Amino acid sequence: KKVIIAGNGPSLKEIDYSRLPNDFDVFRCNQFYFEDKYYLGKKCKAVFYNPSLFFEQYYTLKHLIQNQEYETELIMCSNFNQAHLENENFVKTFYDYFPDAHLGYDFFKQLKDFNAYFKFHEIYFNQRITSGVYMCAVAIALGYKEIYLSGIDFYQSSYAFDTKQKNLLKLAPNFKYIGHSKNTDIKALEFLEKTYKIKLYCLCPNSLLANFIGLAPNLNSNFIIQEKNNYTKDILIPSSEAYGKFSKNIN
Amino acid sequence: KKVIIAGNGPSLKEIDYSRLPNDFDVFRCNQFYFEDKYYLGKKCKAVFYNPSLFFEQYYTLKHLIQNQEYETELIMCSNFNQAHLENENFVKTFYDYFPDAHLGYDFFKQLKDFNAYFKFHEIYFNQRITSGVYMCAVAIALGYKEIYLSGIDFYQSSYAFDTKQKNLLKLAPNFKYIGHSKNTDIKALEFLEKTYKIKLYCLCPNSLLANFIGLAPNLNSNFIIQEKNNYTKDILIPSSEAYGKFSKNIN
Amino acid sequence: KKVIIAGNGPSLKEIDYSRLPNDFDVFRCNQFYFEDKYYLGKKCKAVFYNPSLFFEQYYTLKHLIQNQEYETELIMCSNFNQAHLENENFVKTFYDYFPDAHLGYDFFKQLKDFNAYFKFHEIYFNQRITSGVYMCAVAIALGYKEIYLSGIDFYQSSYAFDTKQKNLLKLAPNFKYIGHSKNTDIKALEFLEKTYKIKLYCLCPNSLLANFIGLAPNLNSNFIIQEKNNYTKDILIPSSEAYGKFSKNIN
Amino acid sequence: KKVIIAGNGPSLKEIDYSRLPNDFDVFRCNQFYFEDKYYLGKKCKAVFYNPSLFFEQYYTLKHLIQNQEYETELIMCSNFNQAHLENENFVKTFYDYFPDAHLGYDFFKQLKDFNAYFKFHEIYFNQRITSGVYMCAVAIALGYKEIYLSGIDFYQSSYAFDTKQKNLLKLAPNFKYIGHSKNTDIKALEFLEKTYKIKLYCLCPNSLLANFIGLAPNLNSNFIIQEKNNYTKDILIPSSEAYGKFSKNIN
Ligand SMILES: Nc1cc[n+]([C@@H]2O[C@H](COP(=O)(O)O)[C@@H](O)[C@H]2O)c(=O)[nH]1
Ligand SMILES: Nc1cc[n+]([C@@H]2O[C@H](COP(=O)(O)O)[C@@H](O)[C@H]2O)c(=O)[nH]1
Ligand SMILES: Nc1cc[n+]([C@@H]2O[C@H](COP(=O)(O)O)[C@@H](O)[C@H]2O)c(=O)[nH]1
Ligand SMILES: Nc1cc[n+]([C@@H]2O[C@H](COP(=O)(O)O)[C@@H](O)[C@H]2O)c(=O)[nH]1
Repeated sequence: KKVIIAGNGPSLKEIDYSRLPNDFDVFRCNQFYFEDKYYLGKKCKAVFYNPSLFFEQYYTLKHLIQNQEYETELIMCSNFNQAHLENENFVKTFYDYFPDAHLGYDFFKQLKDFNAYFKFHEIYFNQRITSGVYMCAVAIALGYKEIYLSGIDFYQSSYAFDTKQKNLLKLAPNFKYIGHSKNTDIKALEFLEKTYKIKLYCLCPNSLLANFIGLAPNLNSNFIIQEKNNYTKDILIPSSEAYGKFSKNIN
Repeated sequence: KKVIIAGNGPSLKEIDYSRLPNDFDVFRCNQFYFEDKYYLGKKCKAVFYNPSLFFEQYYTLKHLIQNQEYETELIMCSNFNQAHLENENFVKTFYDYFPDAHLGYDFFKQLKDFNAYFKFHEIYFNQRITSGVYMCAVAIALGYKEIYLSGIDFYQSSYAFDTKQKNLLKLAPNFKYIGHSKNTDIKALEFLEKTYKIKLYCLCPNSLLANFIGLAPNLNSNFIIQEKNNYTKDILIPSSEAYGKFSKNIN
Repeated sequence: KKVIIAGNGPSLKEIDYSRLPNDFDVFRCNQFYFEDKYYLGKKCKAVFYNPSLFFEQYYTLKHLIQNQEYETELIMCSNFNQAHLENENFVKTFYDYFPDAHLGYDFFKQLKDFNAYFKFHEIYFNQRITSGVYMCAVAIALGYKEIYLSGIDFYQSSYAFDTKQKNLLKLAPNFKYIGHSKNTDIKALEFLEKTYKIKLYCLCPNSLLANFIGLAPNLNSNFIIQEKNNYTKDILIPSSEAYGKFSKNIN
Repeated sequence: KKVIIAGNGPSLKEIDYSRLPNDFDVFRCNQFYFEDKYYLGKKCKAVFYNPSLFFEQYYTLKHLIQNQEYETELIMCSNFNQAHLENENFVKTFYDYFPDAHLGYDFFKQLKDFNAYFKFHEIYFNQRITSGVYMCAVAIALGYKEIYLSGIDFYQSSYAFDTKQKNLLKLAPNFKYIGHSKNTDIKALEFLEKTYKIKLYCLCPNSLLANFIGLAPNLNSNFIIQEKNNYTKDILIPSSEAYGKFSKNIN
């Protein structure tokens, strides 16, 4: 199967749907559910969440599923086995707190040349790839050979939606990373492509991405963009009892 | 083989024995030995004990066996790999302190969808399944396909026996959990049944259980209920030397 | 092959050598090298040492070998994975400090019923088997089916030699355990024999052992008892530099 | 294939190149890159670095490669799993900080008799083999059967180059071990040779090494010694941000 990997930038709303491949899985990440339409459908092969809000994002996802807004087969935490990027006890006990989820590093680390590439740049030059590229890496590790990209805009406004929602702002007041650049993401993608002999495509002709990655081919494809109503557009916050039970794992 | 899983509620004494299956193993738990008759015989396939009194329950079980009151092939601790529910060093060193026993989580965790179901409810909603359901899970993990239930009454008086015995009261003065409900147990059982394609039966027509789980079929079976005399009806307490050697493991 | 397992009691000097089996390996332990003659030859299949003096005993053994007093194929520490009986970092780093040696528990624990038997008696009743029985257990785990016993006297004077030597007394001033008894050793041996279908023999008709274990059969065997001269009859003490490097591992 | 293992002593500059074998890999270590000519070419099968400057040496190596001064297939840290010789968290997290590298002990420890030999001498007699011998051990573990030695001079002036360079002096001011001797290296090499049935050769007829190890045979071989210009002849120092991220791993 093919894969569409979506970041949450403005180009998520500017997909050229006639370039949509035949037979695909969808990878979403982070606040993807804040989208106001189902730009890539309700069905995800995998959804990825950062370690720092994983506890709350997992709780929110269970509501999304139960409420029939999305489904996903896989749930991933985008970790790296780096003490400066994630809580150590969180990673150690992960599978026992979230038994239907996965640590993304289980897959990321299978791409040894890329793990080395990522680590050398992060540790020594403070150049960090974004979640969108992380997802590409995990996809290549899972055996996907053709990867279709959208919503990756290099922070050139910020998101395809308003992320300033009250719960998210309470959890992470900063929503109102400096190691990210377009160059670091572009160079990382080019490395994955050549190193692992896979094909990258761009679904958004008007993204800055299209300056670097060739467009997916026109296939006359159609796609219905289902609207969303009374939907979940903020992260949910667990009870204090929940927090008390998870407190060894957050900091 | 089939399995009879027994909680210790009043319905343990109200089994309809003509509904007893042909060829069965018996699972018992906790203060089962306080029973005044051998409601399900002397022979257990497995006995389960909570982490919090496992040290004393293991010592007591060895007396039960030696004194020929019961036998059991397997000895299980009902743990979950959750820091808020069990002592970490207890679980880490378990097999070296109790080499003929098992951590139940070795089996529980093999039912990944159920481990996820249990964890999500416990951590986020403080809804906890009881030992009776835990035992069903372990049985399904061990390959049992037909499960016959008794002694599960949802705390609607408390036990099929008087648990206010002097040693148990000293160990756990509270015998004179608020996350338990009938709904949480019923919903967990229904989940196991549908998810793992197994069959649940109820041996006690007069239990509240029979409102939800269909009765085991009449088979004209007979069963002798052997009386108990001068039997062990309280937990035994180990010496202070024993405690001193186990003290890293209790709290 | 058969095995002769030797404790260091006075009966080590009272072996009936015409009862010596044809084709045997020898297991020695602890201060065996204090013997004044080669009562069982120079060649050991295995030598066992307690965790508490293992650092010094290992150093001493290397001198014994280099000086051509003994040889041994295997070197074992008699541990149990019990925090009250051995240092935890010693066991954790063992194979990296002593790469040609073995932790005896790697073998002991393969006899699950016996590990359980040992643990229940030690932890709950403070009844501990001696090194002589430990060695029998390790031998059964290694596949030996016929075990010939000597030097096991149940502390009924103390050793086949004078152990009051200056270095050993400095290391362990106490040489001038209360959980040991003849009953605990006899009951443990009887358990191994019946449980693992092996055969125990006694080489010393005049030991208290012969009250309980049948004598090995007369085979007309001969054996030369080589005398010892200018031999190593005290434990050696490592330099302070050595100690400083091992100090995380002793206490 | 054959292997040339090079220490960094003065004899590195006094190789008899007509004795160079046909088909070889090269092992280099530590400050090898300070060499003023490519005495053994630009291409390394493996380069080895001590744990204590590994962070900075790894960063430097990436510059060497990128700048096309050397290449190497393998990157090794020469560790021993000894708390007195390396940082414990460094070794524990190694593969996640340096995913394209190897801990040399993964290979060293496969030579069990030699690991035992090394450990007994280091721990008890403070006799330590040098990196040059460590590399021979790792080569034998990797299946190399014929080993050609150079640059091993036993500190009889110090290096084939001036190591007093400003960054290295800042990192390790001491460059302006007392457990090393020629005897300890010679005895360790003789042990490897006899124990593992491999062949040692010496490429430097004028080294003290040639007193002990027979010369590699004349094969009329030719070799071009490529000069070096504007090359990297000091270790590079990472930013404070880099250090802050690695600080749990250095001390
Ligand atoms: N303005 C944007 C916002 C997000 N993205 C991508 O979408 C991913 C999800 O957004 P976030 O900020 O949650 O990481 C992000 O990691 C980038 O890969 C982007 O490329 N440009
Ligand atoms: N009144 C009762 C008492 C016990 N039970 C069940 O029997 C199990 C053993 O009793 P206990 O309180 O030890 O957990 C308990 O976990 C329940 O599953 C019950 O269902 N109703
Ligand atoms: N008087 C004695 C002395 C030693 N032993 C045995 O020899 C073993 C070695 O002696 P020791 O005290 O070092 O454990 C000891 O563990 C016993 O098994 C004995 O049986 N009777
Ligand atoms: N004067 C010298 C310098 C280095 N060496 C060898 O080269 C190796 C690399 O040098 P160094 O000091 O970095 O360890 C060293 O471990 C020795 O094996 C040597 O043999 N004689």
